[PDB]
Amino acid sequence: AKKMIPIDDDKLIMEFKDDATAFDGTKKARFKGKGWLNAQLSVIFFKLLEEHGIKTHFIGVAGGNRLIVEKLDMYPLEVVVRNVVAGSLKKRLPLPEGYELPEPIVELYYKNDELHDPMINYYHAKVLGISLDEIKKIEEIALKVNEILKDYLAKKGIILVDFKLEFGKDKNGDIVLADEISPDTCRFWDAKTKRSLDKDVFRFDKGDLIEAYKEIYERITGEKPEF
Amino acid sequence: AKKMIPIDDDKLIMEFKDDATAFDGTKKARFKGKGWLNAQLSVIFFKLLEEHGIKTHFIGVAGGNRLIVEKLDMYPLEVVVRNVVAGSLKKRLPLPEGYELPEPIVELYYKNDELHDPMINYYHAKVLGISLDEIKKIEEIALKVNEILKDYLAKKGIILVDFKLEFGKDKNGDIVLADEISPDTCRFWDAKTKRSLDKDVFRFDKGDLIEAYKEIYERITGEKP
Ligand SMILES: Nc1ncnc2c1ncn2[C@@H]1O[C@H](COP(=O)(O)OP(=O)(O)O)[C@@H](O)[C@H]1O
Ligand SMILES: Nc1ncnc2c1ncn2[C@@H]1O[C@H](COP(=O)(O)O)[C@@H](O)[C@H]1O
Ligand SMILES: Nc1ncnc2c1ncn2[C@@H]1O[C@H](COP(=O)(O)O)[C@@H](O)[C@H]1O
Ligand SMILES: Nc1ncnc2c1ncn2[C@@H]1O[C@H](COP(=O)(O)O)[C@@H](O)[C@H]1O
Repeated sequence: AKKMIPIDDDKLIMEFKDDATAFDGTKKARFKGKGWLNAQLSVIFFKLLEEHGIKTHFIGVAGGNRLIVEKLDMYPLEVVVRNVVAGSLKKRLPLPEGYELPEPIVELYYKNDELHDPMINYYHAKVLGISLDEIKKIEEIALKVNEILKDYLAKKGIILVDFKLEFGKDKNGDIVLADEISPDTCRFWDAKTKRSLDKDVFRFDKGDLIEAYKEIYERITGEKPEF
Repeated sequence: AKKMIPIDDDKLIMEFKDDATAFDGTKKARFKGKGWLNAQLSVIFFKLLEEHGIKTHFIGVAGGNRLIVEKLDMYPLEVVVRNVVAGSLKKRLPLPEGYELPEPIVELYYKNDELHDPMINYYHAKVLGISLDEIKKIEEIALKVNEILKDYLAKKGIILVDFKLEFGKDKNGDIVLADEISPDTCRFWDAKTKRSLDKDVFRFDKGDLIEAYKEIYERITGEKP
């Protein structure tokens, strides 16, 4: 759903596509305007985080669906933060869908398609060459990011249920937030109705995807989207 | 603005009054219903915090403006948490009123009327007989309390600008949140207009106090007082 176009040693173009994929590509569709929506939401979120002192890969915009981002040496991780029980957490804790967690939960996943992104702990992370000190910094940033996004969205009647982040190292060795932040990579629920406003609408045919993504955008910006 | 009526060794009654005082009692007024509103908001906040595992002195209600609280050995502190630049923080940081802080700020003040509650640090605290370990627990609780109150109020279009907390020790030596939590001890701004919905309305004659306090109550409860 993204194309990464290299510019040079320190920069690249992240291009968002209208393609939607789920269940290892066994389920596919195209949603006109999805890419535009995901790119724009990523811009909103990254700038918001930058305002709070979070270091992100975001440099600028190069078109409706194209972002310019700094090239990073990526950690082979998906860093998942969870505020409300949903998806795979139901397989892990004896709690129902929708349960509000007393504190946010951080899960680490080894980014590996062949092993289907298995969950790992700090010991596994060391074997994969990630020091405990780096892990602690990563989780700390992820939790800060969580609070900013959660609070921002909560004021707009949107529950940040959970989300995945990715991180990399820049030239100076600092840990930098990367990839995307969109309804493709977050679970967003309406505060009142608890309906999904994210990729789960596609994954489980719970409704109209472009409709859901437009809803997020309009609530955040105060404006209907024009792709 | 409160009367503390002792019951026995472990309990007391905190009575909220309609009296309002500012600038060392050089400015005084009475606001019909203020005490009731402060007592009720204190109940709402303490119960909210108790729900999240915060230990508080709140036991129960003994009338519209009377709370039953557990008696504590008080720390001689005001513990102030700040999310948004206002009041005395403007004298300390080169930042305008309304500036949103990247992270919450915790300030300690020594509770002493004659010295007009001066700001202190961890070294001064130790002299006043408060260990660094206690201080760290205090600030940790204060930051937890901040996050719950801020998030709760934000969903209701209210900015938690800053607020004062007080703490004491119970019989078992645990650190327990005490005093009150009300528009007398917090700065609350309307999210859209940024107008004060707290004691600043009285302090600086920015409007109608009872109006501002009723507004807070109605937004929280969904009911007119
Ligand atoms: N649970 C408690 N146990 C003992 N003292 C308390 C408790 N809660 C509050 N206090 C103290 O009771 C007093 C009530 O506040 P207030 O009437 O405004 O007094 P003051 O104006 O001197 O701060 C304060 O001195 C406060 O520190
Ligand atoms: N490979 C991935 N791509 C995009 N988002 C993901 C990925 N893995 C997990 N997430 C997000 O992380 C959260 C938790 O997913 P799950 O573990 O399936 O419950 C959800 O918001 C997902 O959208
Ligand atoms: N700043 C970055 N530098 C280098 N690689 C990145 C950066 N941000 C994201 N990526 C990777 O680019 C790929 C694009 O995601 P996908 O659309 O799943 O192919 C993923 O492998 C990401 O880990
Ligand atoms: N002695 C006090 N009595 C009541 N509230 C206070 C006191 N000191 C500080 N506060 C509260 O803590 C915050 C910071 O106050 P200041 O340092 O006066 O700007 C404000 O919300 C005040 O209402």
